[PDB]
Amino acid sequence: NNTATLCLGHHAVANGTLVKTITDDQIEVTNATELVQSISIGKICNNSYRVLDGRNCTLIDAMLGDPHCDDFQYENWDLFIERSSAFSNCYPYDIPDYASLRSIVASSGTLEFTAEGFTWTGVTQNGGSGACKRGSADSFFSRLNWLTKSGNSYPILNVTMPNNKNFDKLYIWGIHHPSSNKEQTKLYIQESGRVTVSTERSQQTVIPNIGSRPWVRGQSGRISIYWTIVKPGDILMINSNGNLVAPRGYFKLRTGKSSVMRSDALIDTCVSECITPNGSIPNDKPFQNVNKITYGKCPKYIRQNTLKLATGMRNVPEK
Amino acid sequence: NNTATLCLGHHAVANGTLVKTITDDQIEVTNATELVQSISIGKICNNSYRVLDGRNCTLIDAMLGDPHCDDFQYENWDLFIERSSAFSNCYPYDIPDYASLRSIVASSGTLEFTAEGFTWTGVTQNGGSGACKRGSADSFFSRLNWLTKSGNSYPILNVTMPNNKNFDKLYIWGIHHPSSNKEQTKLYIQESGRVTVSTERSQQTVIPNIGSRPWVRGQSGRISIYWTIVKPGDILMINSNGNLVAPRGYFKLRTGKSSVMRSDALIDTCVSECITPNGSIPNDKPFQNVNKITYGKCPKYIRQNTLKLATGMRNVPEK
Amino acid sequence: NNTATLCLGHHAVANGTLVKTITDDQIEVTNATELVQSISIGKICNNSYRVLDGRNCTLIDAMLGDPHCDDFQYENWDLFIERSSAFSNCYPYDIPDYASLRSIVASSGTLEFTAEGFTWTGVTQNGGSGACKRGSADSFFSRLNWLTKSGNSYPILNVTMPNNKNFDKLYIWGIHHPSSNKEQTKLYIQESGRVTVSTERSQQTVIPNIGSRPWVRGQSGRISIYWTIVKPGDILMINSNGNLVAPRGYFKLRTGKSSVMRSDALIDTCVSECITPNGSIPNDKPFQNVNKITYGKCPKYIRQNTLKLATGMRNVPEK
Amino acid sequence: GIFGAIAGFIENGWEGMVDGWYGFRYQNSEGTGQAADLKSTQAAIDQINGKLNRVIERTNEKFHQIEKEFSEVEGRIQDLEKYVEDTKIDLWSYNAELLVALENQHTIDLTDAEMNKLFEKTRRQLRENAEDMGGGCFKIYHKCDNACIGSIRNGTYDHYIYRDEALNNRFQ
Amino acid sequence: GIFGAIAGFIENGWEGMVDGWYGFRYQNSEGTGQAADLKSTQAAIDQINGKLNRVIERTNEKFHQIEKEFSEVEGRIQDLEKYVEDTKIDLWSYNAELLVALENQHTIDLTDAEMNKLFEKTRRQLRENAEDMGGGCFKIYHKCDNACIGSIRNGTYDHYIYRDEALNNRFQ
Amino acid sequence: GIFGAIAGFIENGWEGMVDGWYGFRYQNSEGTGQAADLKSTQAAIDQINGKLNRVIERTNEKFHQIEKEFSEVEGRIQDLEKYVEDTKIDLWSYNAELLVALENQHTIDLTDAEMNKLFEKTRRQLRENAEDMGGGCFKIYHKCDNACIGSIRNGTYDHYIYRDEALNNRFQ
Ligand SMILES: CC(=O)N[C@@H]1[C@@H](O)[C@H](O[C@@H]2O[C@H](CO)[C@H](O)[C@H](O[C@]3(C(=O)O)C[C@H](O)[C@@H](NC(C)=O)[C@H]([C@H](O)[C@H](O)CO)O3)[C@H]2O)[C@@H](CO)O[C@H]1O
Repeated sequence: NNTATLCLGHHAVANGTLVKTITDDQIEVTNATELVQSISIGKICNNSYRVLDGRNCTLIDAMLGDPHCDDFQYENWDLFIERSSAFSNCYPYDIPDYASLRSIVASSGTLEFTAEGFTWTGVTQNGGSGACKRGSADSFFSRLNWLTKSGNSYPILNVTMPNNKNFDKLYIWGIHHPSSNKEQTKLYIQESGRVTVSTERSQQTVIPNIGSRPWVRGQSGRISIYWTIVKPGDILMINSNGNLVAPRGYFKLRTGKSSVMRSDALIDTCVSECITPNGSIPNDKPFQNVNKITYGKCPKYIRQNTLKLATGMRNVPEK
Repeated sequence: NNTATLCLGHHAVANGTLVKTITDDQIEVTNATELVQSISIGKICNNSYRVLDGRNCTLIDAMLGDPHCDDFQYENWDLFIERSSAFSNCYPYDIPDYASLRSIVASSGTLEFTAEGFTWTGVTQNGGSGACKRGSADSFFSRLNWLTKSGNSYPILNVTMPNNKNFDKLYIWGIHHPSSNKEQTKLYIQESGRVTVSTERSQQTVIPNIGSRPWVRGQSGRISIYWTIVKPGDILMINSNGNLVAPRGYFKLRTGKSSVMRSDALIDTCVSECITPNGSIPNDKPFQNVNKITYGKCPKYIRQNTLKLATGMRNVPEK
Repeated sequence: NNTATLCLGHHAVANGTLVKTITDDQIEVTNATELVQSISIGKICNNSYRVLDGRNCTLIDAMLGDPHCDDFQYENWDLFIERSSAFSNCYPYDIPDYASLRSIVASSGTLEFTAEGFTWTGVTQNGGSGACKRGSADSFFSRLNWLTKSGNSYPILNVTMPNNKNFDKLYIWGIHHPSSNKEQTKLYIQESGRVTVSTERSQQTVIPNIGSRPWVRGQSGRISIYWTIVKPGDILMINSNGNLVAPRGYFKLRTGKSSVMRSDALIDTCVSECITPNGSIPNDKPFQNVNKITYGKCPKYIRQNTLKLATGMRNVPEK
Repeated sequence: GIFGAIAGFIENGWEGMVDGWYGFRYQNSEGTGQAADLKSTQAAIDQINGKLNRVIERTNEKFHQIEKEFSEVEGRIQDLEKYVEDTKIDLWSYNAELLVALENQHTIDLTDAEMNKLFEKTRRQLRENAEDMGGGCFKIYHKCDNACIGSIRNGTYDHYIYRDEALNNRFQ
Repeated sequence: GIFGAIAGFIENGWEGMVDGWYGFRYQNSEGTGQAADLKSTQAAIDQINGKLNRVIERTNEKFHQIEKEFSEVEGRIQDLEKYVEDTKIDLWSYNAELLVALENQHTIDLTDAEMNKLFEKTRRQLRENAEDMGGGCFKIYHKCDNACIGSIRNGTYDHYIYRDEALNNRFQ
Repeated sequence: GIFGAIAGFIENGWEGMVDGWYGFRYQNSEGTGQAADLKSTQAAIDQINGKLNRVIERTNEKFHQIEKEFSEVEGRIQDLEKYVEDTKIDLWSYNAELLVALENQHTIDLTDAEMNKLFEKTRRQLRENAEDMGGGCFKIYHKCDNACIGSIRNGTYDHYIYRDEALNNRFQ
């Protein structure tokens, strides 16, 4: 004996997985790993971030101060969850550029409220309504204040509230729209209503509109909600002669990392640093096909439901 | 012979083609194929998609119902072509947020019109003008309805149109702007004009303006075009007291695959699944430099007008 | 000797540089080069481009013609530099859609002013104020013209300034907001003032508002600034019965390569084709981490502060 | 792959071989055998571990983003908000597809190479004591038991010892 | 080429070769001839057609989008609509350029590798019956008529048959 | 690299070599010398300059863009402006990070392949007058002075001249 035979080679596996390459569309390798997060947990986790269940309240209803949203008067959040089963159980209201106001409150990430004693001379405060019951008796949005004529006349109101603080003050206010012509002179005396909120930088003048609207829990009127931000040093000034929905104070704006999301998912105890409308997902992968709406330390959404990254050589089994 | 020579090698060609790589800015290869679709047919194709030529009508002129756009009363499209050679031959008008209405009508991709019998009490209908001749005699937009005083007084109108259909109704309406103060009290009796369209979720109130505008085929006035979408279950409600340009009915909205495109090209019989302002192009290549505006199954636009992909080895001929 | 050894090798170094790869995160090569421009000169080079320091004037202050911005009446620029230490020393004004006007002027790249003769019958021109001194005596925005009643009455003015020129004219105009009800009848006689600019392709009607604003250098009133572009052939028309801030003429629009930049950077003599808010940077590296705001032939901004590019083989020294 | 070792000049893989990614199969005086090579295996595993750690290093921490779903139809600005999110996703989708295409095409190549390297590293050891049969198989022309083949695995085969014997058996 | 075969140790290609991409030219007792290989030619054309199917015919379907051309100047939001479209065109243009670059650089490498694989394939057949002249050419040290070449072309050349003749011609 | 020459069968580089990227070393009847190989060094540095010219061939001129910083809080359209920019940055950040990774990987590959190309070129010249010692070293079996070594460096070594002596020294 005086010979040998040394041969070389590589391993193989029975079940090789398929992957995509520059050349071959479907090629089989010994192993792979998924880079697209396709599945989810099914419920939102709330140990990583402070998730606040919005319940039947929307972000703007809770902001205004709706009778059934008295729980969210001073509470704050990292993420707010608006439910599709949400209602507004107070006066019928609309907001031009609704989303802007919604976004500002969401980005702020809080609803704390510092009240301020305005000088309301010659008018009556705490104006209520039957279509906004705070328990049972008539009421109104807690952060707002419905003013009406005090006795025989309505004086041209004039108040100022200087910002001596070192942050952006957010005053929420509005204007009222009576149902009929008798009602303008009844509640507010003055024939032509008007409101003029103005800073040193800008102005906002609004005019009411007397006319019937659809039936909303016993009312054919409206209240157009507006808002005004005031910077450090800058001064607030309101100048109205009727139909003024006055502010009780201001919200504290902060440059935070807070947001809002429309979801109907369950929010139970667990840890997961990404959140989608279908609950939390693991952020170990770089990509995902769960949902385009994301919050927190999340992977990037893509159209594909799977992408296989080969983690082993080309499989070529025996015959 | 007790020997033999064996030389290996590769093929070559005289007229090669240059390509770009990671290293070489220009290197010659045996073969290449074009990835940039730089050329075009010069005419839009019409067998793949229903392409509808607007001609002298714009999308909104045909929508409103301009005398010269009686052809496009009930027609629908996949891609509507607005010509540069196009005019408005009716009452002088304008639209706040013109592009939004043009976009919603284009995405709707239809102009079928279901009329509705509104209860107009104390006002005359079917108002017309000399600047909007329908054949010969005076007329107006076919989907709008000019309301004026009937005799001695103009009453405060108050109609209601409930949506019992299960889709989004689009009511097109507007307001009239008289040229003079005499014309306000002449045509509409009431001194101050006003219009208030209001659904359950929102409210739109508009005020007219008495003043002289430029001379547009006789008329020194204007009509601002508005619109209001009404969801299933919601109810429509107008509250006016003069200057009301009433809606005849509603258009039928739908989430389709339709759009609108500005083009002065010829639409001749051919087949292609990609349309541009220049015409149709073949979508076999993945890129194109013809036009950034595209519609259908098209290749993406890029700044490059040519990209030679290598379909062969490096070319190196004989001496 | 009857034999010969013949070894092959490659060079190595004592202080190699680390880089990232597809496999290795920190692999050491002989030599690598930076691709992310991190440092800046600390000043804007104003030879590569005509850079104009606004100084204490904002681009809109100089446009209107603020007393302390008389230097910038005919001056043009490639890059206008707004400063943080800039003020508005004239009448208290605001602009709805402010940034839009700021963009149009900055993009045009010129404040050259061609004046025109308007027939202002029955009113007085060159109205001024104490909060806008031009040396000492009362003055106003040089390109605007404050009109008030002549003697006993304010006639309903109505002027036409046709565009016989072959370019886009940009007229600047506005509306005055008095502080009190006396002032409306004092200055403008007519009780309800109004301004109605209207081209052939659009209309812009505005209404003033009588009310107190904050104390701005004496004045408790406001002036809302507006603008109207007129295309070749199209005619300009104004129609007012009070509160008209008349246009002196028009600015020349042009599709230039100009822009505006907020900066407190020093502007000294040098040459550089990329200008940031931090000063110019060299445009030889493809990426930069100095600022996301840019002007000129600039590298693309990224979040990374350094990305080394191997310009040599793997380094392996002797033991 | 491109080097033509895996699924190239080597016929196929070995499912028997479970303790490594690469190795030898021999026939000698003390019967036949199989041995997985640890160095070349470990190398290829490190490169693929390196890829994983690079792709699975970071996921960006985002907070308040734009509205991507809507109830009502607004018109102008809602279309732009859709178009940004539509364009954003299309670009990342392509970035994901291209990445996984490049990576895997590179993965098959570096693994193919590590076969071709081990084959050559073994040719270079044997010198003129062994010829190349074909299909990744050497014909050694001398008596090499499991200790000798052991020196061929570890990288300590001294061809001088067996040279005279092997050069005799090749050319007689 | 990164393997150094095409435009490397092979001086140049043959314009006369019109029956394939790679091939053999030979001199022998029966004269001189040329023939193109079909296997190594096929492999290269399969990898190129593989790329060409991936890039081609995945054009996406897009319907209603934002406006990208404007008559009047609107300021704030118009600039954004242009900017988003500007951002889209730049990123896709980059991607297109990067794709084309990587594909072409890989196209030259796989066509280069194939040439090199066909060479080592031939060496392996010839065992100790032929030396490496240079220029990718082989000196076969025995009489090799067209039948002997035909066998080499089809991968059925048996070196044992011609060993004793060749091995003697190489060493005397 | 992937070719396993640099940081491979060539155990380490040469800090002594200061006049080239790849070169030779030797020992013979006229002492012991070192000598760079320029053609390989020139092939290496041309490609790297190619990459660096391709990366540095354009910086897109850009003028009036959207506002990327704000003072007040506006709401809807301000988010979209921040989002469009934030999206744009992330995508370029990726494009920059991948480019670096791919390019650097290719750099270590093409530098390695050139090291190997030179080795196979030098082998091919020697023919049967030298055997691979391993470590990236040959052993020539005849007296090869600097005149002899010089012919190899300049690609002009005739094996026939030294065949008999070497072929006799290898097998006796
Ligand atoms: C506390 C007190 O006693 N105050 C009054 C004080 O109001 C008043 O001062 C004048 O007030 C009027 C408004 O009624 C103007 O505001 C005056 O400002 C001037 C100015 O800017 O210099 C005069 C100028 O001629 C005016 N120009 C025009 C075209 O009207 C402007 C203009 O009216 C307004 O400013 C715009 O709102 O104002 C201001 O001096 C004085 C004099 O009545 O008496 C004090 O007792």
